Amino acid sequence: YYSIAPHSI
Amino acid sequence: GPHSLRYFVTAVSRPGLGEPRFIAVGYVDDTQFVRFDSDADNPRFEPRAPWMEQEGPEYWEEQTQRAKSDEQWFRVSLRTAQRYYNQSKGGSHTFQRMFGCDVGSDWRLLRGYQQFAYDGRDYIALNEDLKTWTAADTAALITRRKWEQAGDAEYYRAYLEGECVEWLRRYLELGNETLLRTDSPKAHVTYHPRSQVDVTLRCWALGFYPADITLTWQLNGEDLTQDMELVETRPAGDGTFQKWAAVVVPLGKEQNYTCHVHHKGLPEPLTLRW
Amino acid sequence: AIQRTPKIQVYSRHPAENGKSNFLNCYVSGFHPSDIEVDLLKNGERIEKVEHSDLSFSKDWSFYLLYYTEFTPTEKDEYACRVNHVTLSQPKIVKWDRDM
Repeated sequence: YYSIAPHSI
Repeated sequence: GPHSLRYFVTAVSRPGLGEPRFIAVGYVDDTQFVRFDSDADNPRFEPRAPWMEQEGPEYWEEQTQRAKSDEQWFRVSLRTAQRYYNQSKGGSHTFQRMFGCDVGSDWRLLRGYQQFAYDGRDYIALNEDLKTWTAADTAALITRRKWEQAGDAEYYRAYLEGECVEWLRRYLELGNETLLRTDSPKAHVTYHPRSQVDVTLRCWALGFYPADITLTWQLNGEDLTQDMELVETRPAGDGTFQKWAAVVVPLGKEQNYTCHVHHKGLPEPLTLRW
Repeated sequence: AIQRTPKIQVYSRHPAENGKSNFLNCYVSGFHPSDIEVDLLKNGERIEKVEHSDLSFSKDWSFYLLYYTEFTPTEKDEYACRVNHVTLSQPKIVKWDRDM
């Protein structure tokens, strides 16, 4: 299941 | 168990050619099962293992939108990284994500992963405590501060303990006919003339799964991992893996060299000679 | 900024027997950046029906790919893999050797 990255670097 | 779920996500900026390339692949142990390719004819999350073709359309729809969201994340992060390091806007750059979870004998979380890389080097990574971050340089310290203030470690930890681990069990049941197997390596030593003074002994390992294996040459107990050629473990293409290790030995002294194979499918490590 | 030279392996899926269909593999691994040219050659000519795995990478972030094609080996047919990468000054041709 793919995981969202909530905030960019 | 144990078992592992991993996603390997890559974005490559292409200035003057168009939007960044974006590709994500999913692995259960050493078996790929899903992919998203921004350069495909119809970019969409799709199965790459036969035991995934029985999922409903809402699985692929939700996974596709998550992948499309992450693609925008990579576009922003690539531009932000370019700015952080004050690099030219005309160069191609790479950003990589590597995340997933390990389950064990009883099928619960051993370790979660949230790793990030810029141009092939460590950038930031979630520590094993699933609470703190390790930044690779001072630019990544900016990122870490920002993610610490927002508490994103709790967002990732909730995924690692929830979705990552529960869906890994579901995958392990859908492909229980193939994923839980353990193929022992078929190993042997071959002989190849080299010169008038020495000869090449090549020790093969074939048809094994999973991919992790150890090949070692020894000369009368003492070990030879300095002097030997050892190629990377390679896929056969049918779901098993191969590897070999070779050593140059003087003529007439082949029987003094032994090859040792360690593998999860091997009750006792094999020791072979020519 | 950093560069990793690809390691190239050419081999068949099953032990080579003349007359029976097989698969010819060219495995490129441990390279960076990801742009790479890989072609399989039959007697020096590019094979068209070549498939390749989806781009993935290892724990050290280095990429790897597997190009493969169906072929029926003979005693005279020469096979090889041609790889070009920014780390290589010119394309590297690795011939298929039944013992490697």
